[PDB]
Amino acid sequence: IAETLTEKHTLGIEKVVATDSWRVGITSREKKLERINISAEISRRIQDEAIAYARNKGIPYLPGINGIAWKLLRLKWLGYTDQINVVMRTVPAEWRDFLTQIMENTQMESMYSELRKVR
Amino acid sequence: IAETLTEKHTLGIEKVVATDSWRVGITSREKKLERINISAEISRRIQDEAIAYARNKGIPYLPGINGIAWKLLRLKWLGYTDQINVVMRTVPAEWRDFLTQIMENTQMESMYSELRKVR
Amino acid sequence: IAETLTEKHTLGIEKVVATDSWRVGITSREKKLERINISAEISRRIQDEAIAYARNKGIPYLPGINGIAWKLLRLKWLGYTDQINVVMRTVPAEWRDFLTQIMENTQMESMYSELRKVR
Amino acid sequence: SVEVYRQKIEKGGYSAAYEATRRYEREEIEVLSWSSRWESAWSKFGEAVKALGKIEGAPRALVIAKVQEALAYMSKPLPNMKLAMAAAVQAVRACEQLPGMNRERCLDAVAGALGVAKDWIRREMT
Amino acid sequence: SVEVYRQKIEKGGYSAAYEATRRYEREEIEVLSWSSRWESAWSKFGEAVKALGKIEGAPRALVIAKVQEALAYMSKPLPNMKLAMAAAVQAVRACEQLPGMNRERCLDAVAGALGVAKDWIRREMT
DNA sequence: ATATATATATATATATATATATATATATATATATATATATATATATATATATATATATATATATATATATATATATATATA
DNA sequence: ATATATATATATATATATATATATATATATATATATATATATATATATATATATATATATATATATATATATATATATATA
Repeated sequence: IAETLTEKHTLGIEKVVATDSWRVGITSREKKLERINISAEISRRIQDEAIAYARNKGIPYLPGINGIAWKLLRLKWLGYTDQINVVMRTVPAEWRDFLTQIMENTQMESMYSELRKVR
Repeated sequence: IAETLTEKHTLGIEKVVATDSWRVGITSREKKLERINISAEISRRIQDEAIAYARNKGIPYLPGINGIAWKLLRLKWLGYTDQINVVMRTVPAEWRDFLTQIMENTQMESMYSELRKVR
Repeated sequence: IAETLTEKHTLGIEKVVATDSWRVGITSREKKLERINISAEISRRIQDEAIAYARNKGIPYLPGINGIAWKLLRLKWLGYTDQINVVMRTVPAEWRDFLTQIMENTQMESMYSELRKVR
Repeated sequence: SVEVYRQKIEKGGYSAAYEATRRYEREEIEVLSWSSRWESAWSKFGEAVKALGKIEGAPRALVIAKVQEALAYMSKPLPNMKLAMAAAVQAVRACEQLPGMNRERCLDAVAGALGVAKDWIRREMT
Repeated sequence: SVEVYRQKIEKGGYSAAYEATRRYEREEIEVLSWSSRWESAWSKFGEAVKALGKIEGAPRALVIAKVQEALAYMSKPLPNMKLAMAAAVQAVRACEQLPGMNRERCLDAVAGALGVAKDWIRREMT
C-alpha cells in the first residue's frame, strides 16, 4: 500500500521482533563485545588523571572534562588536527595542559589501548 | 498515539516491571554494593566524634551536623572550596572547629575511605 | 488517579503486607535487637532505686518517677541541660535528690549502660 | 564490564519495550500516578536549566549542576536561601573561567535562571 | 566471518519481511511511535546532506559526516556554536583538497548547508 | 498401414515454465565484512546535579499501626490461689 | 493478691512497617540537562567487496515438464481398411 521512509523504519522493526534478530545479533558476535571492556578501562584511566590534576593545581574538578579529553584522544588517532585546535581554544586555560597530557604525554598507555580496541 | 515526557517516563517503567530489570540490575553488579559498607562506616565515625565534641565543650548535640560535615568532606575531595566558605559562615560559631576537624584534622582516616569508596 | 498524603500512607502499607517487609525487617537485623535487653536492665535498675528511696525517707512511692528519671538520663547524655532544669522545678521537692542521684551518683553504672546501648 | 552487560541483554528489553509501546496505542496502558507526581515537580528544573543557553564555551555541566542544586534548596517546604547561595557562588566561579564569559555576564545568567536579585550572589562572593 | 553470517540466515529474515509487508497491506500494522519520533527529528539532517550536491570529486564522506556533526551541535536544547565550528572547519579543510574545489567554494557549500554566515567559519579557520 | 491419446529411445531448432553452471552490470528484497557521521530504540562504562519510585546507613522529633521492658489504677474477657 | 489478651489516663526507654519536617552519603530502575567512548537492531548520506531469492540486458553449455516443425524405431488403449 505504502512505502515511505517513516513506514520503512517501522517495517524493519517489525521483522526484527518477529525473527528475534537483536539478541541473536549480539550473542552470535561475542568477539566485538570485549571492546566494552577496553572502553571501560580508558574511561577509568582518564577520569583518575582528571581528579589528580585538580588536586595538584587546586582547581575544582570540572565535570565533563573526561569526555572532552576522550574525544581528542580518538581524533588524534585519525588525524583530524584542525578539529583539535578549535577545541583547545574552547576549554579553559588551566585545563589545556591536561588535554595535551592525555594526547601526547600519555601516548604510551592510553593511545596503545585505542590502537588495541579498533583492532 | 503520543510520545510526551510524562508518558515516556511511564512507558520506561512498564518495560522494567515486565522484564524485571530492577532486581537483576542490583544482583548483577555486586561489586559496587560494598560502597554501602564503607559509607556506613564513615557515617558512624562522623557521628561518634560529633557527640564527643558536644561533651568536651559542654554544648548540646546539634542534630544534622553529621550531614553538614559529611557534605564538606566530599566537596573538599572534588575541590569546590567557595562552596565550603559560605557553609562555614552558615553553621554556628562553636561548631566551626568541628567542621574543620573532619576535613583536615581527621583527614587521613576519613579522606582515605572516600578515596577507597569512589575507587 | 490521586496522590495526597492520606492515600500515600495507605499505598505504602499495601506494599508492606503484599511482600511481607515487616517480619523480614525485624528478623534480618538481629544485632539491633539487643538494645531491648539493655533497656530492660536500666528500667529494672531505676525502679529498684525508686522504691529504696521511698523507703529510706518514708515518703510514698510515686509512679512515673522512674519514667521521668529515664528521660533526664538521656538528655544528660545529649547535652540538653536547659531542658533538665525545668523538669527539676516541676518534680516535687523530696524527689529532686533522686533525680540527680540517677544522673550523677550512679553515673558510672547507668551512663555506661546508655553508652553501650547506642553503640 | 561485559558480564554485567550480558545479563540485561538476556532479559530482552528490545521486544519488551516494543510490546509496551503497542499496548499504549491500543489504550491498554494509562499514565501511571508516579509520572504525574514527577512532571509536576520536575518542570521547574527543566525550563530554568534552559535559561543557561547564552553561556558559551567549555563543558558547562558544572554551571548546570550547581544552578540545579541551588533551586533544590529554595523549593523545600522550609526554604534555605543561605545554603542556596553556597551553590550559587560555585556556579558563578565555574562560569567565570570559560573563554568568552565575564564575571558580570555570569552574574547575569545565574541570577536570571534562579529568578533572584543579582546582589544576593554578589554579597556571598567576596 | 561465515559463522556470524549463518546464524542470521537460519532466523529466516526473507520470509518474515514478506509477511510483515503483507500484514501492512491488509491494515493489521500501524506506524510505530518510534518512527514518528524518528522522522520528526532526522528530517533536518536529510535535506542538509542533499545541499552538498555541487561538491565534486573524491570520497565526499568526510565532508558529509563533519557537516552532520556540526548540525547536530546546533540542535541541542543548549546549543554550542563553539564546538559546532570546530567540526565545521574540519569539513572545509577536507573539502578544499579535492580536485576542482576552492577554499571559498567549500566555504560556500558548508555555510549554505548549515545555514550560517560564511564569516563564522572563516574566523576559526586561521 | 492410417488416425486420436499415453510412454520410451535417436537428432537439429523455436517458444512457455522449473533447475544447474560461466561471465559483465542495473534494480527490489535477505545477510556478512571495511570506514566517517545523523536519527529512533536496547544495553555497558566514566563524571556533575534535579525529579519519580524501593533500598540500606548516621541523627533530633511528631503521627498511624505491630511487639518488648518499668510503675500506679479502671473496665471487658481468660485462668490460679 | 498473681499471670495473660483488649481498650483508657500518666511519666518513659527499645525494635519494626508507614507518612512528614531538617542536614547528608551509597547502590538500583525511570525521565532531563552537558561532555564522551563501546556493542546491537532500524532508516538515511558517501566510496566498496562477497553469498542468496526475484526481475531485466548481452552470449552460451546441460538435465526435466509442455506446445510446434522434419526424418525414424518400440510398447499400450481406441477407431478403421
